Amino acid sequence: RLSGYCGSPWRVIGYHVVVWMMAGIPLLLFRWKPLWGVRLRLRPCNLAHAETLVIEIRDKEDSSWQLFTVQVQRVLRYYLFQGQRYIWIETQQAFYQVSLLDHGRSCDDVHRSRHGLSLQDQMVRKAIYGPNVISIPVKSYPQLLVDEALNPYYGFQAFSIALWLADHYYWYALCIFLISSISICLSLYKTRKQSQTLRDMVKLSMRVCVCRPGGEEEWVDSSELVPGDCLVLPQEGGLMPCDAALVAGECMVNESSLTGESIPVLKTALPEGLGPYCAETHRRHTLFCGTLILQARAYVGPHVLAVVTRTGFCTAKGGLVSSILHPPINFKFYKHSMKFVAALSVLALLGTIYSIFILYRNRVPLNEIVIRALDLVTVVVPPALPAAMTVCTLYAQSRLRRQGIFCIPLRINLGGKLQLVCFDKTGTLTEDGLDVMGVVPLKGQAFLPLVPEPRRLPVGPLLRALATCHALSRLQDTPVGDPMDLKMVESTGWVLEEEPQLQAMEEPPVPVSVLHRFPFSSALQRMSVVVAWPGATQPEAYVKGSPELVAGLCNPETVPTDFAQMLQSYTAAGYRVVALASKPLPTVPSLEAAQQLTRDTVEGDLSLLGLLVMRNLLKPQTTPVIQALRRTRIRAVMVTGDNLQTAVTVARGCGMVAPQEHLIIVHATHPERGQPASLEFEPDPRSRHLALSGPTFGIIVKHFPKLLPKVLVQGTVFARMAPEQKTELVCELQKLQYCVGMCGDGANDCGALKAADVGISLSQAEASVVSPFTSSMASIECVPMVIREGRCSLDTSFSVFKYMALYSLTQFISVLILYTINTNLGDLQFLAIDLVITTTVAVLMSRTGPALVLGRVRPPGALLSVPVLSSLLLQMVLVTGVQLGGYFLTLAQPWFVPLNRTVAAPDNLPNYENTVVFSLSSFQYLILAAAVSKGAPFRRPLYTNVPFLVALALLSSVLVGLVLVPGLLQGPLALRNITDTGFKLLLLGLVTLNFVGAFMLESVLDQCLPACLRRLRPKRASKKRFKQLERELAEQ
Ligand SMILES: Nc1ncnc2c1ncn2[C@@H]1O[C@H](COP(=O)(O)OP(=O)(O)OP(=O)(O)O)[C@@H](O)[C@H]1O
Ligand SMILES: [Mg+2]
Repeated sequence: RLSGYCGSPWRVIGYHVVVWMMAGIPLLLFRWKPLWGVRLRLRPCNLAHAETLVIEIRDKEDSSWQLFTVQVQRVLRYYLFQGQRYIWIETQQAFYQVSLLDHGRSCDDVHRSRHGLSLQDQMVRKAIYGPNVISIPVKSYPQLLVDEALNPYYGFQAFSIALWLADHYYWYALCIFLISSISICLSLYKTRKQSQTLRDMVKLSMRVCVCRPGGEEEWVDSSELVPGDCLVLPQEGGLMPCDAALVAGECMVNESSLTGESIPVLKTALPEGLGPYCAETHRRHTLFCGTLILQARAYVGPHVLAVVTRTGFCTAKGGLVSSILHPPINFKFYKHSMKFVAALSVLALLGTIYSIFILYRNRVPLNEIVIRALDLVTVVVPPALPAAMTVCTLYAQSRLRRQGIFCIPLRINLGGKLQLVCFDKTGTLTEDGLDVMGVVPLKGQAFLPLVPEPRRLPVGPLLRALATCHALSRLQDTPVGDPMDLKMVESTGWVLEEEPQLQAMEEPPVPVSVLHRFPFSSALQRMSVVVAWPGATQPEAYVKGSPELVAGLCNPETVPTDFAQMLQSYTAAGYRVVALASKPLPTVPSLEAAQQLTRDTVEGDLSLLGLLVMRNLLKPQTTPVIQALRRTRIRAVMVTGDNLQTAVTVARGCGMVAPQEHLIIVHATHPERGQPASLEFEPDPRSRHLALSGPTFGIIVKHFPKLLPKVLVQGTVFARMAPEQKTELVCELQKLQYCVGMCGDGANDCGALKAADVGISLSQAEASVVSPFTSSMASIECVPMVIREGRCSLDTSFSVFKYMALYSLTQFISVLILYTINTNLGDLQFLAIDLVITTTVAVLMSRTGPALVLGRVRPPGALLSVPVLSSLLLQMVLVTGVQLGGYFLTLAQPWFVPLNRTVAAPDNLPNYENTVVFSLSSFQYLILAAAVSKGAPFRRPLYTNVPFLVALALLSSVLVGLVLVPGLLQGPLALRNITDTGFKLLLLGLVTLNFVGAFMLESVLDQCLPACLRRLRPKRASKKRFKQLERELAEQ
């Protein structure tokens, strides 16, 4: 983020204190456009060298913040923003972030020496970088509650409680207070739980060994570590206190908590004096914070030495934690409710205008008129609204946890509107285990193949190349490492034995030892090893890489002419194949290369030896999930780095690419490299599917920008994709306004997961920080679960909107109808209606889960859609008609009359007006809940969640019992009894008529009649995504 800054000290003690002693009212006003509010009161102008209050000025940012400056100990002026420290430097006369001496301005020589820091005073290093800990703040209950109890909604609720108390409506005020307290408790619990769960991810404290200049040693706590300090890895122990660079020795770590992959990763000592150092160059020579150490070996001497380079939030996990906690925006925002709220507000305004008009006709005193008029606007805003909403997210998260998906959440609703998904091939769409079908000897005989053979008999460079070209290690009493290396070593039958210090057991010629090793990285598809055995003239070198890459990394004469056909035959069958190569590596070059640690020299003029053939089968759950996802018109795309033929075969097996397919290849020598197209198996078939290679996608995006947009739309199989290209592909797809989610397993695609709208990890076992979503089950069947849960949550939220609006308007209309005559509902009646009937039903409404199968129809877009408003208005017409009919029916019977213009106060409540209206409205409050809560395409039937049905039945039974002329609970509580037996036959008949009419109307509106009418004359809507979608019609 880019932004300038400015600051100045406080205004000198004087008029400002006294003026904003009174000017505290505009606090709510300044919540919008806060820059002027801080310019007043606090901020004068000052030079940019003695600032205390520090504020930002935009360069690309749109928000605003103010910061506090602190000095310690040169007084070291500094300030912290978003967890990043900034320190004033005299030479530059500007604030500088704490990254000096890092990011390529220090070389491997000074870094290499950099020993023991110094027996210096603690001020210089500790103060600048601070304590080494990722401090997630904690707050006390009084400190926490003030952050949400000051919202304008709760201020208005307090105003209402004050208003009702002045009117002697004691009971209703208590109900409002209880509901507000419940809402506050729910929000506080949510915030506390989220903060606590995030805090657990941060590691705990411990103490390590740290050396000092000379020969001294120390046993200090981890909190005292600072950059430049050298520490010794303890007893091959556990977690890494902080990021550090390995200067001496070799070890391996488990980076599942940071990269999401549980496969052990080898690390090697940092080369000396090569050049400037950086995280990218340090990837295979550094240890990241929060990563376990499995085994460490002392190359030479009694210690394995690492040098700390980053501490606190600056560490690798610190940035991920900051990005987890601080956020920026989904860009699928929901700012569409303002106009619906305005539409509701205009009705409220006209209703209160009518109330104040008619209320004057009753000659009510000049003071009682205004309070009773204000009561209308007071009741329009529905209490418990925040409570019904904070609980929906809790329900969704709890249900997701129950199924083994651990979401970090605002993306629950986002995941329900996915339209394109990316998948990896190995591990994700297929089995992790690998079966070896043998090797193809190529070490002679006119370069001709010797036919595959699953053997271990012959002795030669190929056998020991297989036996030693790996990075296996012994943990406890079993080997651990890459499954592919384990399977290869199993085929040979050689056993890993417990300068080189690693050797193979089986000794047909003689036992073999490994002098040097180069670990793998996803950027380059190869690994190297230096091997020596007794009696050898000089050590040899063996490498293992992708067949295509190594085929071009060896002597051109050695590789056979028909290598392409040989590689295509096995790959086209669905096998996963590799290649092996070896180098004579003469004596002096062999000795110097290992000493100098230069990798380029070893991976030079090699000689191809053979190919390993592996069998990798699809997971049984892969095909049904893909078929179900694709049936609902959701695009599925394969992003893989494997060979293109194998990826195409797997995609065909998975069910993808049913119709014709085509290939685009890099075969062109012209400087622009015009890309030809070939039919996998002439006109331009618009039903074609496109498959691209890594370099092909890398050059097309560069040289043919305008051909790219209609290639991504049709691309299905991406092969030989580099780890950085996956993120590029994900970002490019989003430029088409796509909503892309990705499911990845390996560590190479960690960056792609972050870029995607929703990222799901399959092999991970906890709610880590790498991806927003983590799946404990190693299968792709979780994506449909996420999609269905998201759409169900969205539908539940819309239903909550509708029910809350209906209840608010119903209460408003009932109160106004009472106002038309001369009477008001009793305070106890309001307490009942609000606290019990509305709240218990609203809170329990969101319990029902998602449907068992996905549907073609997508969830609703916005509230302003004609069907929602039309249904609301029709339901209100029905409700008001029912209420007015019930009211008018009473006049037929001999019923006396209320003492209008005699008392005209809420003390004559024992009358026939409030009784019937209350009885009819109480039933409607429950009837409306069922009508709108009903669901099918996205939610399970209403009778699925037992508690909601039980509560509805209990409330309906209680109300019906009340109606059926009891001698109790109906007289003392401001209700009037009637001897005529019109309850069962007529009043309940009208209630049932309302019930059936509302449900029939809701069914009619649910059916496609309202939507089909809107289809005329055109169909296009105002949503901008349709503008990009229509381009597919022109592109196909
Ligand atoms: N020992 C090895 N270490 C690393 N990569 C290897 C090794 N042997 C072969 N490879 C090659 O790595 C190439 C691609 O690297 P990458 O890590 O992207 O493969 P991958 O992880 O199998 O891809 P995917 O995740 O799609 O399966 C593959 O062609 C594979 O043959
Ligand atoms: Mg994988």
